[PDB]
Amino acid sequence: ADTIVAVELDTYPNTDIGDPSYPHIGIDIKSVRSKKTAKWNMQNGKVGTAHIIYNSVDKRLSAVVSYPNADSATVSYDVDLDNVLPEWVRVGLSASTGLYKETNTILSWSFTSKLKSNSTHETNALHFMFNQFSKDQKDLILQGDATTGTDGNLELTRVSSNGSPQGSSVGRALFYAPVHIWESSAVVASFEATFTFLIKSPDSHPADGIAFFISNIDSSIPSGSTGRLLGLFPDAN
Amino acid sequence: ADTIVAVELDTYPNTDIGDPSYPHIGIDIKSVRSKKTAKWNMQNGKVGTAHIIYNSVDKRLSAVVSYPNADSATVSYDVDLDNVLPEWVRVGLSASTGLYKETNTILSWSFTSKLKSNSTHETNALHFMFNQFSKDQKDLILQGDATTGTDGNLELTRVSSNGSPQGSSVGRALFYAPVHIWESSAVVASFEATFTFLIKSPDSHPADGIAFFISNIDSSIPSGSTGRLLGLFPDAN
Amino acid sequence: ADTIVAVELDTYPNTDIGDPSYPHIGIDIKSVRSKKTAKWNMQNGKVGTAHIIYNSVDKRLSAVVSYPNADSATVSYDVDLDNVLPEWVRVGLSASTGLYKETNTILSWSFTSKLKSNSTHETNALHFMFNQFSKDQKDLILQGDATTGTDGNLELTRVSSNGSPQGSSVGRALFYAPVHIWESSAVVASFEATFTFLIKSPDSHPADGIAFFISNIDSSIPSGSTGRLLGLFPDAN
Amino acid sequence: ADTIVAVELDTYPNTDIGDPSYPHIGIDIKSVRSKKTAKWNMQNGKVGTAHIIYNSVDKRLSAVVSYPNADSATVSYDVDLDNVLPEWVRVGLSASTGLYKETNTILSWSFTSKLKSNSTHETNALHFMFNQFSKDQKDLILQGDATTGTDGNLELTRVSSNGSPQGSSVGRALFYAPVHIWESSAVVASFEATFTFLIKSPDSHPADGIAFFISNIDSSIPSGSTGRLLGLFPDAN
Ligand SMILES: [Ca+2]
Ligand SMILES: [Ca+2]
Ligand SMILES: [Ca+2]
Ligand SMILES: [Ca+2]
Ligand SMILES: [Mn+2]
Ligand SMILES: [Mn+2]
Ligand SMILES: [Mn+2]
Ligand SMILES: [Mn+2]
Repeated sequence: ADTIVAVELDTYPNTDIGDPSYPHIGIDIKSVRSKKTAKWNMQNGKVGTAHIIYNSVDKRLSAVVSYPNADSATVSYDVDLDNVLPEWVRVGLSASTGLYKETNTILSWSFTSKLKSNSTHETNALHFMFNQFSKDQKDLILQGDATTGTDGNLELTRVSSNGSPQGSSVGRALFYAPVHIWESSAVVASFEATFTFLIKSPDSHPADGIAFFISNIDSSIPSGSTGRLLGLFPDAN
Repeated sequence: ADTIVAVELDTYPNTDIGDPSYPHIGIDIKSVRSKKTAKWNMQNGKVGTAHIIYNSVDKRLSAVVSYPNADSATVSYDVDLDNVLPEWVRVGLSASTGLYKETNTILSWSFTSKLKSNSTHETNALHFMFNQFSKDQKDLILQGDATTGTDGNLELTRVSSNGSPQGSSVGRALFYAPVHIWESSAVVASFEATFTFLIKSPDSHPADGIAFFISNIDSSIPSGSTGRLLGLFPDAN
Repeated sequence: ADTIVAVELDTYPNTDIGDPSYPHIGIDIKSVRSKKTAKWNMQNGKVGTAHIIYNSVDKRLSAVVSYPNADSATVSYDVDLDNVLPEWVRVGLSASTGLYKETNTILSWSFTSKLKSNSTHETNALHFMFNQFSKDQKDLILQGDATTGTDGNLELTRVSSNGSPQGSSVGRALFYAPVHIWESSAVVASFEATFTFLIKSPDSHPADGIAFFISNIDSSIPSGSTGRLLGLFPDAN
Repeated sequence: ADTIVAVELDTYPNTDIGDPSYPHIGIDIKSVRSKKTAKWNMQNGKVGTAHIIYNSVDKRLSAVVSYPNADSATVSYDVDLDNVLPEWVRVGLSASTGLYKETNTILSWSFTSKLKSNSTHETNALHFMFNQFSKDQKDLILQGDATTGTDGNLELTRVSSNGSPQGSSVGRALFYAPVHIWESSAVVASFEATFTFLIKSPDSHPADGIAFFISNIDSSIPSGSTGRLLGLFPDAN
């Protein structure tokens, strides 16, 4: 199967697969059963921003999520990603709905990867920033139900013509170019990712959440990865 | 055939297709017959740097090329690229040799594309910087004779095991991801490209040169585009 | 007196000093009498964005201004700034009111200056981005009526406790560090500036406007430069 | 006295103030007695590169130093800089010599500070990159023996006309603009610094080293801070 590292914004507590009894931010290393979570005071229908940072010196994957006029939630997990992920990866956004549902709308997404070598000319870099998505976004790979170009946004899960979210939906967007996250001469490897999201549900109990993920380059949506599996995992192991 | 816009560093004067009687920098719009050239005091075996700039407000494609301890050469041409190129493109480096030959070695290459919309969140961006090339550079498309990973460089044309350039060679490298250079809501579109190169020949008359180019995304090496055609053009029209 | 280069967003037509009979964007070289203007469909109370670009290859100072859901206005003027401005400058924002008035509120401001030399290690750069201004912004020089920290904004002209603009007010903010815009080894010098602004007036005829300017480092508010002189010029010559 | 946080490249072991018995990289928090060191295989007369990273989520100050064709040295120390440093600081480079001596030559220096707020428009940033230093570098504060413009380099300590280093010398360069490293609305604060250096001595035992430091804005060279005190500290406590 695929190799996955993800930061999850998990809107629905599935306590039988180790979720805490509240919406939470989590670090997922090859399992939907997060290695670390923190309470997340998710706001139905408010635009939020998530930040993800890592570097190969500290070997610590960290995330922060906030809303305007609100406190942040943060989570960190000590992991060496050179030991988890292959040398080349793709980076993406994933979302799902199940019998509970929500919009999984992405208004912006940026990513920066840097490899500094021991050469005097040391810096290797990739950066993209999306603030507008077009109907035909050729530098994204769209998987499952994901679409681009509605109000210049990326809709990771199915929305009817009237902004209403559909249940039992899964969709992903991967940046077209593979990303080099380890190189033999690199003395420092870093990455940062930012996305702004709008999770809106007509219901008191939205599901299931949004993840920023890093995968093997040929990564696809696992069968049956709607709902609690966030379009990342084939099962709940 | 392909649609090509290129800045050429043309090392060999072909006066029957309009080259001046010296090495020169030129702007090529859909023809190897440059729309503008400037004299270039090319240095056999010295590391050089070329810069290319454009923006959709000024509609002027400009290039500068220098060496350490030397004056620059510059050329500009008034062109609206929205009228020449499609909305999505690939960006690349091309080189050739013929019966005269040279190394077409790329030590570094960076590219930045920015689309600013009339949204308050206006900026869309792509950036890459290569200072080291690996044997397996998955974010480059290599065409014809181009290779990566010799001394951490990109060799656009065939070199023997002993750094010696081969004649009748053509090779290109395109960035894997397509680049969005026009968008309906963009109020300013800009791009800049930089590459450092080493053109070395055992001969007094090196050929044929290096080009930075922008093309339709499915662009390939035209048949018979060795030598004076720089791996860009099927003929000299 | 001071040496000034400015892009003006001029909200009030003073037809006796050459303004056109409408709000306009203009390029000012050492005179409030713009060298070039374009019609500007200014929107009372809407957040707008201005972009300013220049490079020493093209020697063309260009600006664009838009609002969400509106067309842009653009103006360009061929000028070599190496011939107008000294080698070191300060960059700033200026605004005024007179007997007619408006808020001159700056919500964000960014500036990037780059000097590329003919060295292999060629790039010299300055960049700042302000999205929040604090009550004590030590990296800004505030002149005249300018203040920082109200709603995290920069107020270039006097506002009462209730957001109401005061007449006969002039204020400027300069970035604390001097900026190097020419260097003897530079082969390309570029700069870009962006600011988002909110110009709001209880009146049908707001005055007087906002300017992005570049000056000698010791630049101060000229005496009597309220109203039509935009805090830039001592007189209307 | 001043408040100092520094990464030291300490070329001379002073074992009575806790140096290890070899050249080393260290993290200094308000004391020349490093909180953490690592062995550094310093190369007399070779150009080296140091990288320094920190963020307020991880609260870990990390450095790496290498040469071309050599392994890196790295050191990290868990510290919250919001608890050590004031909200506004200046960033600089410091070097010294004593009865043992070396050149303390800086060929390039870059710094990036970012404060991300919980606003949708969240990013505040400062960046500079120096690859060439001019005789009159108005955006640097030079203290003690530091000079700019010899071979386009920054010489932190006295060099005779013939590149020969002088003993008993101390010099610093601070970026002119104060840097905002904490803000009440910031959800993530990060900084990175890079400098390339050339430490050359006619002697088998060079002294005393180079430091990247962060200080109170009015920071000056302490009396008697030549040699082992690196121009940072008034004493060895
Ligand atoms: Ca869940
Ligand atoms: Ca030719
Ligand atoms: Ca006017
Ligand atoms: Ca020591
Ligand atoms: Mn969970
Ligand atoms: Mn030619
Ligand atoms: Mn005017
Ligand atoms: Mn020490």
